[PDB]
Amino acid sequence: HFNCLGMGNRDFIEGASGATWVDLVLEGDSCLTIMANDKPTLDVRMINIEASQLAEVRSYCYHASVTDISTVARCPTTGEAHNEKRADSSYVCKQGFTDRGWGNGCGLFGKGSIDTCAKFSCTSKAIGRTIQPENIKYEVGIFVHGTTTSENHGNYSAQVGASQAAKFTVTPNAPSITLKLGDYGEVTLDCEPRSGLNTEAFYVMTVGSKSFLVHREWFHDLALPWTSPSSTAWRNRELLMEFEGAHATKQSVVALGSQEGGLHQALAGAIVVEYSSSVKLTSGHLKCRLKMDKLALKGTTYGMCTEKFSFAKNPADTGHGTVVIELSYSGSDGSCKIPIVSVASLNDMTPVGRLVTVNPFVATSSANSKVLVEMEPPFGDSYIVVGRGDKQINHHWHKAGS
Repeated sequence: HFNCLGMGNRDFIEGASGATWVDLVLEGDSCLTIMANDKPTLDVRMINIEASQLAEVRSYCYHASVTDISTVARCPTTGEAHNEKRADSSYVCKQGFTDRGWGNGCGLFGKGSIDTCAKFSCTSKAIGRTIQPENIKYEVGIFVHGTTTSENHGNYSAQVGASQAAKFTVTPNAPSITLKLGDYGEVTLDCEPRSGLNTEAFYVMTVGSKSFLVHREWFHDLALPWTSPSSTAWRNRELLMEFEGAHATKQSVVALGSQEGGLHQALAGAIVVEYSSSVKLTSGHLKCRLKMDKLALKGTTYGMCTEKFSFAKNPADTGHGTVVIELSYSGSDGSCKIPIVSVASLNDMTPVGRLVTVNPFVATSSANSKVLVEMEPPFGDSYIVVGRGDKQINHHWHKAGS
């Protein structure tokens, strides 16, 4: 998806009268149509963002498993108990004391030392990763509103074969690019990619099948056990475990409940990203300058088409205050310019609309060729009028207000 027709989110920019630069902000779910006097109309849209080489930072356990409990006890005054599970890193251990006497195995009375261990296993974890900024790629599409049909308007191969479209990537290393556009000229797009998706504010956090963009702030004060690529064991395991009251030589150890639910109140509540060895997202923005001084019109030279047109597709509402039609030209004198205006009444044929497809034309000498035309009609009732004199055709159009 590289141009605007059919997109549900669309914005219209009026380039200044005679300006050589145009500032843009490309919304990742949107499309810009830029119009300016004496210039062909352009669509530009941010297609997606891409980051490839993600480093790992830290993982959090939100559901722990407590298994294989064991206690070593000692009689009062005989020293500190040492449980040998302390030589095993997957065990968490805590010292303690219990009441001891003749009734539970000791010859003296008083506090006897105990050492209780339990195995800590992680059952499900949220793993966070980092994007280095040198590895973000913005995919951007550009389209110039030349001759198109209903079928090929969104076909990328057709439009790039007619030199009317380009997909290109901008990176922090290559923030500018010039593309040629056939006899329409060229445009240069100068972007700001490191200040588009600020990779220093965020982590990518994979939870099960999905991943998210999370504030590093929130990711750091997660009161959960954690690991990192180089660490030997889970750390701070104890905030998912309860050492229960010790009695003689026994002590119970349980895990707390899963925090899986409590992790989904956050991330509600966060930007989803597609993750498959490389992270893809369409949400986001890119700030660009578009240079248009070497962009010029093609057409103007040509004569007007002489023969009758017909409506190959009746006008349809595009959803953004414009209507799109497809014409069929019965004539053979192409290449010729299409006579198409928007009039408010058929007796007062003063033009009142405005063409989005500026300078629409039939490119070929073949008869019954099809041309698509996008127009911005005035509010209320109007007519789309194609052709002159007895070759003329019209279609009523209504554009509602509210």
